[PDB]
Amino acid sequence: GMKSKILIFGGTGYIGNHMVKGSLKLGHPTYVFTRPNSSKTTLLDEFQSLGAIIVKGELDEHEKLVELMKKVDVVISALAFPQILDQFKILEAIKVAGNIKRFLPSDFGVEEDRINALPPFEALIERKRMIRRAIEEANIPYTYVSANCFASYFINYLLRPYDPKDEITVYGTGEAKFAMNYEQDIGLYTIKVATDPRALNRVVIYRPSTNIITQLELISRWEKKIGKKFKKIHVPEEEIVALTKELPEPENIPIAILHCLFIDGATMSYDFKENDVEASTLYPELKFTTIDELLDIFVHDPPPPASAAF
Ligand SMILES: NC(=O)C1=CN([C@@H]2O[C@H](COP(=O)(O)OP(=O)(O)OC[C@H]3O[C@@H](n4cnc5c(N)ncnc54)[C@H](OP(=O)(O)O)[C@@H]3O)[C@@H](O)[C@H]2O)C=CC1
Repeated sequence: GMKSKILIFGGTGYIGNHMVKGSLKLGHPTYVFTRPNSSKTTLLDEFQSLGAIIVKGELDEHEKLVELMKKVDVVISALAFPQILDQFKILEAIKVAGNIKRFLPSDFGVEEDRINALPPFEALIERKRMIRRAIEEANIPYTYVSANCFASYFINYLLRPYDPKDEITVYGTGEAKFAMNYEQDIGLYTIKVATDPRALNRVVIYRPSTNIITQLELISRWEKKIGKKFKKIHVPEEEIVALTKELPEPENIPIAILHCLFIDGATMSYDFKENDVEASTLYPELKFTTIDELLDIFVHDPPPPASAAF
């Protein structure tokens, strides 16, 4: 009906698939752009059975992109770090088509315009800032989503729940706060804000009050959930910093990210600005899965671990 048509790049991705599923659940005609040689064949079949329109192609196909843009209203990019500047290909098509009502670039993490990180990671988020500046320069309607930490991703990373080891690594003092959200919810809320006028040309942050915690508190709550105690092994902050200067790329990137999220506490180091929009306050019919509910999911049916591409 009146539902805006949504085009998603990287829809077969770790976070992208939750955006495709959320879009279809909400009744939006959904277009998924995917490479001709992608191995996400079974996933695409699932998307298709759910009503998605699959479009195979390369980002280098400028004409194809423009013709596709003319058929949709909203564009969401969930491309990975290695492809951040390749989003300029998407932006160029958006500009030529001229009918796009909202563009959401691939942010979905820290709020890069108000925080800084160690060189390995700083260089990467600067690429995301470059996309934002180009969007603003061209007056393209947008929504910048700071999703904070992907919960399943980092619960797996920090707790290694599938590992019967008796020790757990703690980065720094472990007292830094961070916010983490369930991937499925990040996907659903992202589709919602993409058409919500309250999110037009604004920074939307996902920071539900039930999802703020420290490494030490997460470990304590997990121990209670499974009835086991762990020996906490700390890696001093000055030690983490050294690694980012010697460990080569891409090995030093994850380390730099860990420092940003869990030592500097970048997702919780600032107060909201006048024009910021915290998403959990937007829809009374919805709510973010809480940390306790997340731990229950890991007890009953834990999702597999993942490693981002760098
Ligand atoms: N906040 C957090 O905790 C985290 C944030 N992130 C962020 O989420 C966003 C997406 O990350 P993530 O979901 O891990 O991305 P993925 O690594 O899952 O990649 C997304 C999609 O990109 C497409 N793709 C891969 N390589 C290429 C290429 N060479 N050319 C064109 N398309 C390509 C693939 O789709 P196909 O095969 O269909 O072409 C792929 O499924 C990023 O901005 C990332 O920084 C990610 C992890 C954690």
